[PDB]
Amino acid sequence: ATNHNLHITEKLEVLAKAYSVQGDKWRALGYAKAINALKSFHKPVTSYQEACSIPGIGKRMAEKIIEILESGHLRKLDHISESVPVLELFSNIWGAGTKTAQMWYQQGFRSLEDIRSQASLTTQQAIGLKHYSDFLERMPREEATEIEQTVQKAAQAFNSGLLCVACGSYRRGKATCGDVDVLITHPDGRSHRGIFSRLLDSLRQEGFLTDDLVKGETKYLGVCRLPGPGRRHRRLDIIVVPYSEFACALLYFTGSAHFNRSMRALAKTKGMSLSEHALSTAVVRNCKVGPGRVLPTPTEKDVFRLLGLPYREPAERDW
DNA sequence: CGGCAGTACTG
DNA sequence: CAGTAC
DNA sequence: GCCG
Ligand code: NA
Repeated sequence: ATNHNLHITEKLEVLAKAYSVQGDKWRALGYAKAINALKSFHKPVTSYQEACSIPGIGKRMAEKIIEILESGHLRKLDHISESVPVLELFSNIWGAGTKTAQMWYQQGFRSLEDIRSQASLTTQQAIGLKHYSDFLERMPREEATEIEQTVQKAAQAFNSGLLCVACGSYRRGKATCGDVDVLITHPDGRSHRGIFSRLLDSLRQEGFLTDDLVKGETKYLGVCRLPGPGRRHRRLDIIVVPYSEFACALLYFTGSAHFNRSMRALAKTKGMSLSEHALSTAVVRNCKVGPGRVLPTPTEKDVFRLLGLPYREPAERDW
């Protein structure tokens, strides 16, 4: 359960991160998968041929693994553009991605203070910038509990039947959480409809929601802060789903993102697709001309079973 | 080589 | 539509 | 980046 390849994964991560901020999204993904594969390997990798037998690791990656193995270093790291750390700075701003980080850099911006004054910001980015440090800190698991509970108590005041579950890294049992995701549904047919808009206004007037980032029909991305002195602003999502979708949503929003991805790819090998909504039979084509059949999945286990896969609890889904 | 998810909001 | 994030 |  321990990473026997740490000195190697560290160097790789620096390189992946650089590709990521530069917007080389797919090469960065390739790196991420190789890195997870290395973290879970039963022992320190000791040969180029052993590295190649690992799924997610190919010639080029093995090459870099062995260089670090035998050198201690990765020459490539020495040739990353000086731009990278500023690109990373700017793209740590919620709502700012690689294109915006890049644009700002091309304009000569170099610090958050520059961005704050001299730069043009979307409404989302401004909320991101002003909560920049708060949003970078992981919060104690117990603060995730308070936040989730604040939502649940305000939710159940409208309909005591509503189920609220905190997902993401919280559900996966982490001691600290980067954000909170509160999934809400109702066991009955569908008493989840109608109360969303009212819950948010309640939480807002109450003082809990400080800023809105995205107001969707059934998904809310925003910012909360618990009552009291010295509280930090925390990133918060609320999703409302019909009961039929509870299992898939629970799975998706629990993630992790890497796990979700691997689950989609498996589903694909079995002629299926997996989304936050459903495990479904393949779609009708030409192109793309109709939905697949939805496969009933009351529980997460159902989803794993239908993919011919043993159930893995939330704590075992880092990837 | 192409796919690596599909969508949902904001502007 | 481009960009961003779930 | 990797994989079929
Ligand atoms: Na960001």
